[PDB]
Amino acid sequence: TLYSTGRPAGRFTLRPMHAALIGCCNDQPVFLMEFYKASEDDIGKFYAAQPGDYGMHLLIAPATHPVQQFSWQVFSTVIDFMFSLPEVKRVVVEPDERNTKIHRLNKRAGFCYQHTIDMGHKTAWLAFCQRENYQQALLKESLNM
Amino acid sequence: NSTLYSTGRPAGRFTLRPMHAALIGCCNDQPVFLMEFYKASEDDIGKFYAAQPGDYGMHLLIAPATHPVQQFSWQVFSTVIDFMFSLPEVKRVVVEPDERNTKIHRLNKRAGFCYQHTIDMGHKTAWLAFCQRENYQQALLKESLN
Repeated sequence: TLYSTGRPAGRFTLRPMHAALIGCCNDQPVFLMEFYKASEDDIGKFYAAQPGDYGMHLLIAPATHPVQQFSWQVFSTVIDFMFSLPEVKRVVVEPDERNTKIHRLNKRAGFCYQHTIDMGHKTAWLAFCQRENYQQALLKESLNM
Repeated sequence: NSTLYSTGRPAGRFTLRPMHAALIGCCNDQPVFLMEFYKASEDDIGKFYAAQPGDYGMHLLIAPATHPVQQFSWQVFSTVIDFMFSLPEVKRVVVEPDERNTKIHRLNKRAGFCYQHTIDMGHKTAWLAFCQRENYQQALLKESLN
């Protein structure tokens, strides 16, 4: 197990299925995360991918036990992990423009949306996050407004 | 089906089912606490004050934390109180904590319990303390703010 932290729902951890990580709450698996370097992935074809650019895909299993704010706790765990690695300079994501739930999460974490791209299988938004705006969003979250 | 009460909290879905005088408490279908639930008039406590019609008390025991979860005691405690106040026969909650049990006193106070006086019950020195809906509801408003 690579990483752990505490949230309201319980203790979140990450263990390798490094490029595909299983995520658990209280030792129960509840999400999959794919973790890639931007340079070597499809997304690297649509912009000038830099050294330090990493992306992620995230899948959250359906909720038998429906727990408030669970998506935000997963998402923020994932980002906190990526930013715990000093080689990760910037997080790049390519959410499908229709996937409204992931855009809410992205924006809450300080992601900046650049422009849409057509990747053939989907139209995506290209969006970035660095530590500065992420840490500021964490401060927003702790101020409870 | 055997569930008498359920409510949602940050840690998950909380439920109560019979083990009604002994109830088991679960979070996301995992048992995590025992509550004994008695009418004050008929209990050892009734011998130390003028127990009224409407007076109910209880005892709460919380299992060891396999996974420690933020604010869990308060979510359990508060579920227990919300449950007691969901019963229209319960006019007043009466508690008799040991004067040394500092953890339960924080919980009681945070839910708007008013401490009356100490009582030597033989096996312990306890505080007698009451809660009615008015001050509990106000404590719930406090929690929902910050």
